Amino acid sequence: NPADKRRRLAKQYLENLKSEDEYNNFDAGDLDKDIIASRLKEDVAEQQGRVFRYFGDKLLISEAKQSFTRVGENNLTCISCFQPVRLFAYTVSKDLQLTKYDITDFSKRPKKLKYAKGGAKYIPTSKHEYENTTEGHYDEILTVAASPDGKYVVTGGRDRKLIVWSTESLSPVKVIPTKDRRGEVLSLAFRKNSDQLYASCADFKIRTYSINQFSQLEILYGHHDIVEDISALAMERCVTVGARDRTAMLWKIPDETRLTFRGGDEPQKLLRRWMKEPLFFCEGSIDVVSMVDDFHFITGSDNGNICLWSLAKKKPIFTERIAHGILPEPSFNDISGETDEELRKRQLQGKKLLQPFWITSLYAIPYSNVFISGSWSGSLKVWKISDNLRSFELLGELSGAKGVVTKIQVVESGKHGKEKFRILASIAKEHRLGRWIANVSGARNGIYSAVIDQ
Amino acid sequence: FEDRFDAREHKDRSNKSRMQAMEEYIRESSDQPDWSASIGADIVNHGRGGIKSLRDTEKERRVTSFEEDNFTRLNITNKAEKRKQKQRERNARMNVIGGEDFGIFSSKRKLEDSTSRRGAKKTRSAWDRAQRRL
Amino acid sequence: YSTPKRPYESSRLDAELKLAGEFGLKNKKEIYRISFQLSKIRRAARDLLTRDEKDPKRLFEGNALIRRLVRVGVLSEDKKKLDYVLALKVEDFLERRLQTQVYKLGLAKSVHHARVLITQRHIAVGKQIVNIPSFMVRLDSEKHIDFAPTSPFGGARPGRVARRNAARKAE
Amino acid sequence: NPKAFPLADAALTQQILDVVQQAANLRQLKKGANEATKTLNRGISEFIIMAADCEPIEILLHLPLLCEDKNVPYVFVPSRVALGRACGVSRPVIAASITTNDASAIKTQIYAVKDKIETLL
Amino acid sequence: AVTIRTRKVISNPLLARKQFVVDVLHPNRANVSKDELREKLAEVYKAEKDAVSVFGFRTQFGGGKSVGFGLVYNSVAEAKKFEPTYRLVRYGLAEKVEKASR
Amino acid sequence: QVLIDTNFINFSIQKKVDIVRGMMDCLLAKCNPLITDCVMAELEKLGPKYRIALKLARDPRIKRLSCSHKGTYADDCLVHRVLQHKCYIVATNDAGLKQRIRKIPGIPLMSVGGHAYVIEKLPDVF
Amino acid sequence: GKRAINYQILKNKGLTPKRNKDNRNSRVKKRKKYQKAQKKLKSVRAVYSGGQSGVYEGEKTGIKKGLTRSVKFK
RNA sequence: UUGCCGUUGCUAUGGC
Ligand SMILES: [Zn+2]
Repeated sequence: NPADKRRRLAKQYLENLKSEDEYNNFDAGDLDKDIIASRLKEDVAEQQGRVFRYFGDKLLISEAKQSFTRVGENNLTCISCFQPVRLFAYTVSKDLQLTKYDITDFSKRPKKLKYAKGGAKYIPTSKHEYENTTEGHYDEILTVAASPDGKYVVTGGRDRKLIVWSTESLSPVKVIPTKDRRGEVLSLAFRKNSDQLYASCADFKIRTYSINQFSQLEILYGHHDIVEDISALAMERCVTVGARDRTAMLWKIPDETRLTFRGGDEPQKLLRRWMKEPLFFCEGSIDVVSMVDDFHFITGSDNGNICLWSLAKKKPIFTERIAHGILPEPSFNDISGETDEELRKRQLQGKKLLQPFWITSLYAIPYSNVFISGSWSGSLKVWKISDNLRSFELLGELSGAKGVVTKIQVVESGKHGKEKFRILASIAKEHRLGRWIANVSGARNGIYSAVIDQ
Repeated sequence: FEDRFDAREHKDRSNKSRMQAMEEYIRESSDQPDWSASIGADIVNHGRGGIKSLRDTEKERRVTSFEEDNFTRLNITNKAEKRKQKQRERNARMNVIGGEDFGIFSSKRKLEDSTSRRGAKKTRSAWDRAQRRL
Repeated sequence: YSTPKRPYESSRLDAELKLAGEFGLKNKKEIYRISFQLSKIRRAARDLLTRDEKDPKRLFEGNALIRRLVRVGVLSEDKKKLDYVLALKVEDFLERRLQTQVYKLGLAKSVHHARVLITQRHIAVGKQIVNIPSFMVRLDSEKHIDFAPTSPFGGARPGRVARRNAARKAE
Repeated sequence: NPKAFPLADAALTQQILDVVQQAANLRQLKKGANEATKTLNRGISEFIIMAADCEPIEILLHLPLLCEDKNVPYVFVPSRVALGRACGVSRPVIAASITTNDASAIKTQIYAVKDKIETLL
Repeated sequence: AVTIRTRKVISNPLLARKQFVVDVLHPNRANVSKDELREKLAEVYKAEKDAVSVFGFRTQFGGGKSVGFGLVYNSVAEAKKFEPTYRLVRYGLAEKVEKASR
Repeated sequence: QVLIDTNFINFSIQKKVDIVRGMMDCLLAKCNPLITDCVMAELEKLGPKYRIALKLARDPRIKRLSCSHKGTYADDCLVHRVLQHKCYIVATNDAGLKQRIRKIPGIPLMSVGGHAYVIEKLPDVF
Repeated sequence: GKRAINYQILKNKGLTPKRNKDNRNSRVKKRKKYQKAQKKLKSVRAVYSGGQSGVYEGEKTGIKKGLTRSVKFK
């Protein structure tokens, strides 16, 4: 048995490498490095923070105050929020408008404050990739990001620019182009409690910036498709996911190194695993992330998977195969064009062309026990991760959001044992990158806010 | 007779048996990721050198760790550099093709003699091999 | 490298003619270098076939050899057998160099345009500008071959000929 | 036998869609039904992908007859939305075609997908 | 615009000092510009501009980053005590020449 | 795929080279050796002195073609079926057949020389 | 007043034949002897050029009804 | 509670 001989010889090999618990167990170099550890400074940014907010089953779920404030902007795309240590929120749309909200009036719907709308006036007079230093967006703003301190919001989209606006007036303070032709930005994330931005640009590139210095730190390379989502916490690590290469990478940005995590679910072995006694299959494209803590994260796929990954395992720890359902099959009055229902039913091939909803938004509350998933099934899902950190489980649903969920994130309130949050979710009737979405089933372009309690 | 303090027998060797085929199989079946670089950052002289091998980037990581750890630049020490840098780069452009060293496939060194086929757990009894299984 | 056995037979001359013309090579030393180390590679894989199944050398050095050949990119992901290392040959190795790859990705109009782009530093894989044409890109650096951002074919400031013509036409 | 008969399963579908995305980046993909039939009657096509769930189905079933005439492999992907997303455009496509090229950096991948869908067909 | 990153900041009370490694970031600039770097370091930390010092600069290939070794003092007098004389000649105020004979 | 003839087999056994292993370490590739029925007829007609050569040509690793002509002239059969198709290596040691094969173009020629096989008109051997 | 040396005393290329601009570069010579070779290959074989370009105009060069350029067996 | 437009509430919904 050749793989048995491989495992056996590898075991003998590791035993021989060990060859080349007592009462005294102290090692001189380890305790010397621990003396240097006692000598050093800056136990602030580099907390390898584990899950210290265990509250998944604690708070209420089923009776949230859900207000779906519809807004008149075609296809809202992103949502950025802010809390100091009054709270503002930000939305941005495919109609080239950024909009500031106040959200701190917690028991009611948010309040519009200020527009900032680019348009055809901001097309540059050059068509030349480094004099892209205009003051507004002329194409398809895809992402906003508020500063952790709140001086600025920074936004960008398919016009390959980063425009950083002031908070108090929504004015463009600085323009930083991405200096090449395909340099469309797709996701932005500040590292927490900082002034450092991580943008993920479709050149298979990740750009980093210091916003209050108007400088770019480091460009870091290495995905294989467009870097569709990004996520960061207080550590200088980052977690990006490229779309169709089906890998999620995490980046030690000062070292400029990474850990890659591929997928790897196969319907052959999965249907055999069920065949030991079923509509589930392989993977299209890993789409969204959120780093839950500094040892784990969660990925949202294109076949409706939500997966939970550790920092110490290439293959994922936990899967959840169907997370928002399978799409309604196309009707017999809109598949075939024959006359009889028998042939128009034969043109469905049974179950072979039922496609699942793909999770287009995922948000893990940082270091907490609970994350929120959203797609165009109409109902957001709330999941909590078990305390042994090897599984998660569906708590409840938030069914007042008709449309695609282009963004989810939460806003905190309450103290250490009694808490209430408003879950913002940007709702559109069209995916945040291309159109591709038919059967617009009662959708509206709005902000689904929910107020969850206890 | 009597004892005599032998650092060569309580010194960490771990290199007589470090074979790259076994280490590659362990990296394959490791189930924890591997700290690879952002892809352009590991080529060396605009491509005039190789990419860099895995042992060379391990050694580079060790040198920069020691470097930052006690605040000292390493030097251009003539005898050691005329040995190691020139012989190392010439066997690098000999055997390292595209970031992968193929020098081992051209080298007689028995795998199972030194690095496999355990010597301490040799199990030279039927009873000892029976107890080692069960 | 090393010279071949019969270096002047007409099949070898038409071989080197087709190779140097189809891949834009400068002399025979490119073919001879890459074929010398390919000879070492498949001379090793021949011995790995001449030993038997469940040999430790065969198991470990065989999957090591085919995995680092797949990661160089001359061998595809599905053929994970050791006889494909014998079926491997020299233009499978020099299709992997950066001049060939720049032309195939279409940043250049021919292999000679690719060679002069590379030697004039308009091409960077990943982070670093590569400037020698025989580079042997890998399967992960295959998709980050793009124009350098320090170059007028990227998005940078235009070169001396363009700016001197602009200045003289401004005069 | 349905009309959209030689459908691919999920592994072959993702192999097809990955090489479709790479050919779309390398300008070797002609996307859309009448561009596909144009390149099919011109003869520069290596295989055609039809999506088996558009709102009529004969709208692209016109293409298997053309592929049969000129001996070109044809395969049915079960999602027009995923096919358009792989094609890299902001709309669903119902048919696409991989044009022939010999200065193409993905020729081995295209040939492997051609062999897989031809043993299917 | 240059950019600054301190890492691994330890304190040496025996030498009355605080030392660290300096990732200096200059996209589309030449190099570190060490006096301007001492200015930027002396303003990100406290004032002591004749007590902040950097010595070990290595720029990586293709530019952009450079790793240096940063040590910052309190008390400019004890910085003059503890720093070596060649770095004092390089940056600060000391200048004693060697007697040129044989 | 390599077409063998009778003096190549005789020189292989006289020099103690295995057929498929000698071919493999000559070309550094996987070889399929082919005995045509006329080469086999010639080895059988060589008599009972050449029993060792005949039952080393009877080897399941050596595949075998089916020539369709009258007579057992292996040089004519090898020359015809190689100049028809140009997908064949010819392993031979006849001086006349070596001259015929190296006069027709694009056909590599293998021969027992010394203590291993040599190959000439194949331009990718290393 | 400095009687500087000139190029023929400096480089000392005494009495050479006229040589080739294509020989002054080893790469351009093999670019232009491969273009010559693959123009000669159209003479010996018939090269697959890429199929039918536009409308089928005709054979454009002639049709011989007497010549058969096919390999007979044995 | 918005680009319009409808039911509107004296606040929620649904069609482009
Ligand atoms: Zn015969």
